[PDB]
Amino acid sequence: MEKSFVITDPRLPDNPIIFASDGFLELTEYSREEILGRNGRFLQGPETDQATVQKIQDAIRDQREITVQLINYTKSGKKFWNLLHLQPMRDQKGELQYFIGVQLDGEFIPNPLLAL
Ligand SMILES: Cc1cc2nc3c(=O)[nH]c(=O)nc-3n(C[C@H](O)[C@H](O)[C@H](O)CO)c2cc1C
Ligand SMILES: [Cl-]
Ligand SMILES: [Co+2]
Repeated sequence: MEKSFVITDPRLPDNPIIFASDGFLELTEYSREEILGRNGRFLQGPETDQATVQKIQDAIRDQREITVQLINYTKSGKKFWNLLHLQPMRDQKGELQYFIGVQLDGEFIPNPLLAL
């Protein structure tokens, strides 16, 4: 699939998605029009590890890059492992301008090891 990413605007409330790639639409099965403005946690669901969610929240607060692997759900309810790479983007004035999150679909780290 084409590269899956979203870009959010941290200068607006709770990191709304302002751009979603064609690859993100294809991975997640959502249309662009129905994604724009939402927070990326819409992909989460029952099996998502809340301890991983909290690591993400802390990295965003700290404006630090992080990679986590977590369960996400397509629009039709199919589970997938998402290796999510979140990166703050600063402008030439040193000010936070975006976050970008790149999603790779796969159980890269086996769940029994992820859990240790
Ligand atoms: C740019 C960006 C992309 C994100 N992409 C995802 C994602 O693909 N899946 C997910 O479960 N959370 C994602 N999140 C995390 C989610 O939006 C939220 O920050 C955490 O769930 C903590 O509330 C993303 C966050 C940002 C800022
Ligand atoms: Cl957050
Ligand atoms: Co591909």
